[PDB]
Amino acid sequence: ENHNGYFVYIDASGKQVTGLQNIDGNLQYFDDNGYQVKGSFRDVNGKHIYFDSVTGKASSNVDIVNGKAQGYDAQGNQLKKSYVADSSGQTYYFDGNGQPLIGLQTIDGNLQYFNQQGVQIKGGFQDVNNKRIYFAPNTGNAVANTEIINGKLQGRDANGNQVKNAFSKDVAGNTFYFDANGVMLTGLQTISGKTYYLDEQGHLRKNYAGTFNNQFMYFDADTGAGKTAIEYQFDQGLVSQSNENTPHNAAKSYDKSSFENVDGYLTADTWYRPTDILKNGDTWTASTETDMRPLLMTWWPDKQTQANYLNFMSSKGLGITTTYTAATSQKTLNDAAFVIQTAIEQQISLKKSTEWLRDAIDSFVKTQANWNKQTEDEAFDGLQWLQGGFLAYQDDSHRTPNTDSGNNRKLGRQPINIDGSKDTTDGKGSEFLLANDIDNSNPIVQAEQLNWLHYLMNFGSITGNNDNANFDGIRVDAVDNVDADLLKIAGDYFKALYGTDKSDANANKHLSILEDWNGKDPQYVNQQGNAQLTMDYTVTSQFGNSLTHGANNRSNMWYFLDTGYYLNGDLNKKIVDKNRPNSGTLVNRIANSGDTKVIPNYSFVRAHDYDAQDPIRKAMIDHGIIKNMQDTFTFDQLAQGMEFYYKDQENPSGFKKYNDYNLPSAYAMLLTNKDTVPRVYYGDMYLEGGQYMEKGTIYNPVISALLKARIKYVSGGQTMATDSSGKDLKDGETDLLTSVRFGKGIMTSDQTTTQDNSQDYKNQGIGVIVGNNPDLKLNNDKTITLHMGKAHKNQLYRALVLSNDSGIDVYDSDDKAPTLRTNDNGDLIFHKTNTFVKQDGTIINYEMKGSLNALISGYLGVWVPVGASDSQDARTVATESSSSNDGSVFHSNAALDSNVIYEGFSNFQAMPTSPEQSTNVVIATKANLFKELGITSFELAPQYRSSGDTNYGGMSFLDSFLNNGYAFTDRYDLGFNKADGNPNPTKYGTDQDLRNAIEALHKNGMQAIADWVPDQIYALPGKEVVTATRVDERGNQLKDTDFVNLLYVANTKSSGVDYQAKYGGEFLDKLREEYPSLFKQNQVSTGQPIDASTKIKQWSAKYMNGTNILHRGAYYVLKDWATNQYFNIAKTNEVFLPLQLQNKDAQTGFISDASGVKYYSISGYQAKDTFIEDGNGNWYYFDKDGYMVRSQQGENPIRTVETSVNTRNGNYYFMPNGVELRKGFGTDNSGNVYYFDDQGKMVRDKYINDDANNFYHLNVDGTMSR
Amino acid sequence: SYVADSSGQTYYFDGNGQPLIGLQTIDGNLQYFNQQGVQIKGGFQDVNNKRIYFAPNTGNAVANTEIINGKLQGRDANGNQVKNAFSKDVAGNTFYFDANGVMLTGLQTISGKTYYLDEQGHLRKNYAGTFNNQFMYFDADTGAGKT
Ligand SMILES: OC[C@H]1O[C@H](OC[C@H]2O[C@H](O[C@@H]3[C@@H](O)[C@@H](OC[C@H]4O[C@H](O[C@@H]5[C@@H](O)[C@@H](OC[C@H]6O[C@H](O)[C@H](O)[C@@H](O)[C@@H]6O)O[C@H](CO)[C@H]5O)[C@H](O)[C@@H](O)[C@@H]4O)O[C@H](CO)[C@H]3O)[C@H](O)[C@@H](O)[C@@H]2O)[C@H](O)[C@@H](O)[C@@H]1O
Ligand SMILES: OC[C@H]1O[C@H](O[C@@H]2[C@@H](O)[C@@H](OC[C@H]3O[C@H](O)[C@H](O)[C@@H](O)[C@@H]3O)O[C@H](CO)[C@H]2O)[C@H](O)[C@@H](O)[C@@H]1O
Repeated sequence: ENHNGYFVYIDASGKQVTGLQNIDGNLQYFDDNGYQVKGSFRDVNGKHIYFDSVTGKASSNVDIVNGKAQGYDAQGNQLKKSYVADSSGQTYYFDGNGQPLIGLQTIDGNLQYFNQQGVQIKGGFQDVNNKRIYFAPNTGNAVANTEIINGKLQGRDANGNQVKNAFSKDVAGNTFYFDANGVMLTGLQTISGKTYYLDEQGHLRKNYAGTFNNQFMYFDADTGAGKTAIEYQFDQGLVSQSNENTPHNAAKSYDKSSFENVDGYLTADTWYRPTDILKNGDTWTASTETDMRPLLMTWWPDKQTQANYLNFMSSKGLGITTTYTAATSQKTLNDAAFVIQTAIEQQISLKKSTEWLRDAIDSFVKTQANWNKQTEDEAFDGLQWLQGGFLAYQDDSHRTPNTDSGNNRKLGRQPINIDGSKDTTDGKGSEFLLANDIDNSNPIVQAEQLNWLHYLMNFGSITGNNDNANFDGIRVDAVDNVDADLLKIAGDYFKALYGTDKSDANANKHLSILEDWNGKDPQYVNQQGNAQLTMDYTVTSQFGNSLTHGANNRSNMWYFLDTGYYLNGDLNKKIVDKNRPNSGTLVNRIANSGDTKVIPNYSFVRAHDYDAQDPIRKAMIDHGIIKNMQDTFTFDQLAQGMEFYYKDQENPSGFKKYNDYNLPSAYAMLLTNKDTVPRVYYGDMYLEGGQYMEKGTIYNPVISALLKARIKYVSGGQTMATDSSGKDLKDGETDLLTSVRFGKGIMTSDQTTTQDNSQDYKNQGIGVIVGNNPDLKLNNDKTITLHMGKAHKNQLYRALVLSNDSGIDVYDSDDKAPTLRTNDNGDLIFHKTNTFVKQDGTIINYEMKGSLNALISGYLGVWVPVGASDSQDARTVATESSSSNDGSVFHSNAALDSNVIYEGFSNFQAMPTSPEQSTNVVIATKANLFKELGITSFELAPQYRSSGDTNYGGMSFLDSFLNNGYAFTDRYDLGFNKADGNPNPTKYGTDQDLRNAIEALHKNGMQAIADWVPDQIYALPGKEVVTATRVDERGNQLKDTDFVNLLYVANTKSSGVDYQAKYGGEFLDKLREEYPSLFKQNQVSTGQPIDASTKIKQWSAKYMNGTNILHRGAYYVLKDWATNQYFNIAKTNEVFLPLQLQNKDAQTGFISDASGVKYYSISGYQAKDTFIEDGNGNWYYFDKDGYMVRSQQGENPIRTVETSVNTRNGNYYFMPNGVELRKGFGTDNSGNVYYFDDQGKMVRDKYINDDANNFYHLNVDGTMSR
Repeated sequence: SYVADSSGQTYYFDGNGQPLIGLQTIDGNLQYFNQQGVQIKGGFQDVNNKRIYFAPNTGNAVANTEIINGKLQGRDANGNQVKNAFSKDVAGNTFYFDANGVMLTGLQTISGKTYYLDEQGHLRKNYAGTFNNQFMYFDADTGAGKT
């Protein structure tokens, strides 16, 4: 609290705090009056403690104590032998006695200067002694620097002496040379028999190629010394590898028998069958089919990998421990590989096992960048945040034909982009979300999704011959991440089977909702005839801004009205604005009399996936239970975190760190709004963790009352107003929102009676008053009014719910509540101070007062008419007549509004401790309870068997390890028993438990909603080889990635023996016979109808768009660098292997001939049309003819390269010895300078910066303007 | 231990001799390391949702301000944007940022105390001026106006 400009702290006790206090982990102080101290020193006990100027938090400073400076730490101890920075960012060093050092000093091996007051000189020169020394900006350490004396640059070394006949730096990082006279040199200079190039400024240029002595000259990256680049830098001549061991280690066979493989290809951890085995390191013996050995014992992709293998295996006791490099001779490495092979066979005999080796190879393989995620470009922006990035599979019939999709895989066909017309913009859908993304643009897959849909809508019929245990409707998960055809497919299915387009009674018997977050989805859904209900994020959003989020600065309640709906916000005139910038809330409620058609919708305050998952994890992070949001956690870890979350939720202080504010007030509005189907979140009713329905939340009573009141009173028209005109509040204004419903046939304030002369209205209707300001106090004059309407003149009303300083009181019946009577015009008038009387006769006192406690931060009052019958029902039944010929399914009206959906699960529930406490068992016993709260549809969690802790590569997701059912391997397994007969429940119970749960809900007149999850599937056990490109969520290639059309081992193939195999495609034939039009109707995104001619009993890559990155590497599938062809052994007519393995002679190295230089890879093949790196790290390009590209005298060294590997296409600068220039400037034959990047490519049309803070500009044609 | 290489770049090697990567706390200091294990110094960095500035020589996490669109914004040491509060920049200037995140200017009364911010938005301390038409000295400690 703030009093007279000062912070005071008032305890949980209610006591004002003085003295030193650690409050919530921060050390602070308050003087005798209780005010807090900031930017000052205080003395407590033996400590001299400074407190910060912003926060008032204890930290280090320097005080002038008496006449002298003395340093202090956070705890208030005098510091000795240390450095302290003071309030103004100045630095002292205090010695062994606590006294600050002055003058020149050597501290921790560093030279530093201190002024006469003990302050450290930083970022300037300083005349200590005869010499002048520069001291660095942040360290303050002595360093070489240059300054301008007269008009000429001069150099100063670290000792403060001027530099003569030598090179010296400046702080920025530029090197200069200064001659005998001290003067900086320029241009081309030969000193100590070596030649350096200094630019016009005098900067020494390193890694710079230029024609300097009329003959090319490359200036060293190390020292800038000019070499002629005539000497070849490759150190490996052409050598033969074959020897006495070659025929023994060669493969027994060139096929799947002798080679571990995937779709014919080989992998880094492949093992093969050699012809013979050096058993025990003694005697070569023919191999038996079980004698498999690792390919890396005998072959390597390149010398670097070979050297790394030798060093790694050496470290494990297998030979002389070695430092080998790619520069080591090939002959040496091969000899060393054999002594390791010997040692290996000895440890195989000694251990009588090869498992130890499997683990050694696996370990070694993950060490190498090409075989781990370092070549996968892990990224976390956008949806990549979930799992680290995506790979899009490609159609490549030449290399990977099993994986070809038949020209499907249209990505990002979300509703707004169903036809691809926004593919080039951000309007393209984020097709990739999680795990293996199913290709819902493929007609065959579309048919399979319909089969699954049929299976769910007839679950009970099919699995228990129980026609009462069937789901009634669906929730469509992740609409914006799949092909929008699925909506039409689902819509048309329900039309065909249930005649949902015939009547509101048919439609409303199968309530179906969409998870459709895009702000333009509502209008799409409505153009397509509302086959499923859109969400209304606009109201959920406004709850966030005005009530639910944040302790203080909240949007005004005014924003709920959306007055812009009317021209000039003319609430007097009420002219609807026919043309607006596509904005505002979906349904206006200022004066909604049901006269204008509106888009039917569901709405909510929270969800299993909204305002839950993030807070619950932030809480775990905040208490050090995990480090990252993507971090894997155990259920025990979750339970501990949950305890902090609950503690925060129920905090009597009223402050909430992770949880949402004002949930009751939010539900009061959600549950009284016209033209919406409200949805209630299990986790606002019961605690989100632990056991299902284990313990109610503090909000439960209030929400329960609102729910029951909704059945009795909520009908008719609506109005909504605020004591507020905009962002800013005038003097009297409270910003208190007043929402009213009138009764069954009453549509307006001024309507006094129904047209049909029904009397139902008189005891119906409701009044809601809500505020978002806990510190709200009314002026004494101020009156606040609820216009209950002219159909309710002089009527007695009683409170349902009233907020106060300790909680919110809930009144169950007319007798126990305060009454108040409306006037002749039908208004309930409220003042700052009120005296209400019970109908009994008792008098009650009540202030219109903002309150702050666990249940509210603001005001909440709800009022209902007294005299309500016990069985009073204000709901409207849906009519069987064909009311509309518009073609649409759902219509927003009184009937639809009479529904309430309950989202009845939480992602963070604990696993059942016993079968009796399984969610679906509990639902069956408690069905009664939900009927009486007015739930007409029960949204059950997804019932599919969780993929669990299974993880074939890449990052696991919480859906999977929390077993919530959104992550599954088998789409048709909803809790079936193991094949041995044992029970095998999901998190929610067996399949019988589910059928019982569904039946129980029908016995209590409620529907059951199936969560339809078509976007992805997790943890498929079978491997295939795909052609993959690294992409972002929309399937766009990452800008700077080498990972393009590469072969990759993915987990895409289903077991083939699961419930997907049993029930896959089975119901389609029966359906085509009975409803032919479903199978003949064309879909929009494809132009085709769904295709039931092919059944999906087993998933595989051809039906997938892609996957999250699996951490295997860009080149885990083995390839020859020289030809760029991948090794394969599937068909004996098209085998490609390294020549060693076929007992042929593999020659490897560089060899010159009259025409030029050639290169042979470790596998014995000639490099053509490919880049090659030598053992010293230099790069070369070999042209289509097989010859190294090299610059000639008088010719342009810049060459344009078009390779088989497209990503490398570009302009390169090859020197006379063929070395590609990288990360440096290169001069062409005509004097123009270009720059070439990390990978050798020319850079165009941008500014480029230097480590020394030099800037250069490169024109569009590549040249450097600088 | 820390080691700086030939080019003046810095790594930290752990108990096994392997360099640390990503966000780390060392000697009680928060620091970031790129995918190659190199230490980020003198720049912003999007680690998680938050954006954090790391100091030029220490590389330690600190509050800083950057210009987003055409308006100065404030970033704290944890990488969260600053709203309704004072925040520094690396140079040493203090600013105040309102509920909307926007830096304030001129004479401002917040939490019943009065501060003077110049045209650039710098909080002025140890500054004497006739501000409310009556003399006012702005504190050397916190910049709060006394009479
Ligand atoms: O223009 C001067 C008037 O400004 C205020 O009036 C705002 C309007 O209020 C009523 O309609 C609103 C309707 O706009 C919408 O508001 C949602 C949301 O708005 C604010 O949050 C925004 C946030 O969405 C985001 O905006 C980004 C930009 O989006 C578009 O490009 C906009 O055109 C642009 O202006 C936005 O900047 O980020 C913004 C910055 O952080 C943020 O401002 C507001 O803070 C939230 O509380 C609010 O939920 O839906 C509301 C219902 O939910 C409607 O009530 C009026 O009908 C409309 O005419 C107004 O223009 C101000 O109050 C008026 O007094 C000014 O005259
Ligand atoms: O931090 C505890 C440690 O501090 C001293 O060690 C310093 C070390 O911190 C470093 O100083 C560089 C630089 O850092 C601060 O920002 C300071 O303001 C600035 O003046 C300082 O120059 O480098 C030196 C070199 O070894 C170290 O000595 C203490 O000496 C040590 O005993 C403390 O434990």
